[PDB]
Amino acid sequence: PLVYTHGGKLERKSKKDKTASKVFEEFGVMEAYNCWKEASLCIQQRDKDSVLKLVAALNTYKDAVEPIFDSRLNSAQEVLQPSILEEFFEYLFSRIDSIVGVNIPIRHPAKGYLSLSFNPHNIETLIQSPEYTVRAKDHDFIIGGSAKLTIQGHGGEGETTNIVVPAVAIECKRYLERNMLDECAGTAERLKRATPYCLYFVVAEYLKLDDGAPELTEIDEIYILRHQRNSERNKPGFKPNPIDGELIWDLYQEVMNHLGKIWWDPNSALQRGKVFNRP
Amino acid sequence: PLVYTHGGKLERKSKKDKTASKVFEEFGVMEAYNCWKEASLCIQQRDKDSVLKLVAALNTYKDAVEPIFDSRLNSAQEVLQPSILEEFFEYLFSRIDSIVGVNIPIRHPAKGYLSLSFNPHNIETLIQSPEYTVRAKDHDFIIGGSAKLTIQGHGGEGETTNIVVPAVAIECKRYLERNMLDECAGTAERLKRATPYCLYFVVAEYLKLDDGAPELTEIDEIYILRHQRNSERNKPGFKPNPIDGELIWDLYQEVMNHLGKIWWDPNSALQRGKVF
Repeated sequence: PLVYTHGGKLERKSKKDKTASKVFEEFGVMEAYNCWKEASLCIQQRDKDSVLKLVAALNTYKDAVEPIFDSRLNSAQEVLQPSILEEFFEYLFSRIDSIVGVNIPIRHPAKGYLSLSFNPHNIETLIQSPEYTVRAKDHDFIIGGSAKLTIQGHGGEGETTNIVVPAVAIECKRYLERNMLDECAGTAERLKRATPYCLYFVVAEYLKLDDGAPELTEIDEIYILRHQRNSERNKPGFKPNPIDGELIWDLYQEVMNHLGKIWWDPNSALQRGKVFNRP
Repeated sequence: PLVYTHGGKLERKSKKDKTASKVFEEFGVMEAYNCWKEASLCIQQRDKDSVLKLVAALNTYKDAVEPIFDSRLNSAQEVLQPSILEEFFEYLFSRIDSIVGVNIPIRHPAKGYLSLSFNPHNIETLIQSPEYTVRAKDHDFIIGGSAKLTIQGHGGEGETTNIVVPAVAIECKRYLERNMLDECAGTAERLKRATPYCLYFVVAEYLKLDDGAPELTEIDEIYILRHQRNSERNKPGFKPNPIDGELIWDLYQEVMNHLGKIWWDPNSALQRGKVF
């Protein structure tokens, strides 16, 4: 198995909560899930209809399962539903190796690198082997690479830390309220300092944002997948929109573009006379 | 109305340095300059060919005087040479009032607002009349507005400061090296915090190649006008490329769009959503 973020939380949640285990048994969550997974992995191409099909299965599984997580559970809006989308992105980008050339080690939730700072214990350790911190940051989904960072002082053979250098990072939220969109603006800033070529998206199903006023962030795209407000979800009669396959198709197109580009290329700068060729 | 930055630095430099004054007359800098100016003001339209024409005059004037500035002048890349493009932008945007609807006060070099912090002398002045500082930053060229900022205490008239709130800010550099592109990243960050809707450009003639991946954190566009490297200028065979009128045409098009757009809209920014 590649990653399967959702599937694993299913098995972990049922391995720690026996209540939940029976709920998953009784309402056939596990069959629903396996079905979703099977449906998704067999989609081999990535033309628009291919992608639309994945979204189709996504909608189905969410329709089949989310109501159980809402009414039959207790704590399922923390790391049980936010993972359906995480795993979805795993499927969406399962077949990119063959298409972008190389074998990308990271296409799951991951801590994306931000900073390296030095916190030596004392003058001796400073000289001999300075203690350091790498600050990273949880993202719901990262396409990127794994690196080893080592610091050696006079003595040691160096403390090593494993780090993740992201090329795309995606936040995945059921609904996007202002509190969260501030976090995301905030880490976009940091993220762009650390990894200037990391594309950064926030993706939500609903937008729970009070009309307020517009925000210049360093986020490359926000996506509200169901085109709806959150005011609508807990009122008279249900009726949620499907997750819009169009948006996912777009998001896919932009990421693949990104992984296609040489990101510095001064030669093409000089050639054109612009560093930021936006057509 | 119409500011003339280069002309004035010519005028300043010569009242100051009398050696340079003689150099200016001997090599006919003054005639060259006003010719450049004359040529430029009489182009009134702003279609693509119009703009190309201005660039033509630009290239000529640069060709006519830059050599003098290099050879015959002590120190000239400080402001003398950079001011040419500054003034050029003055000509390029001289007819925007009639095109954008409003009478824009500022289209010259200017200090663009950045921050307000409070540094009161003591507890009394804190209450009574707090002392403050406005931090602004020199830009090569700004389209924007003037504003007056007043702070009033408990009892008093309030200290006023004049400030400039830019809509477009353009840096103008002959050549762009890593060291400078960091400065520009650095002030872009500040600038975007202070004035989120201010477009921010760097415009250069030559750009250094091998130097290292730079920080272009929040610069809206860089322009290398001559498409060349900055290491070909002091080699056996000169051969500098003309400033590319295509690029200037672009830059013009981007700025005019910017000034045409509604920027901030407090209560009609829901549809925006997830397009663009």
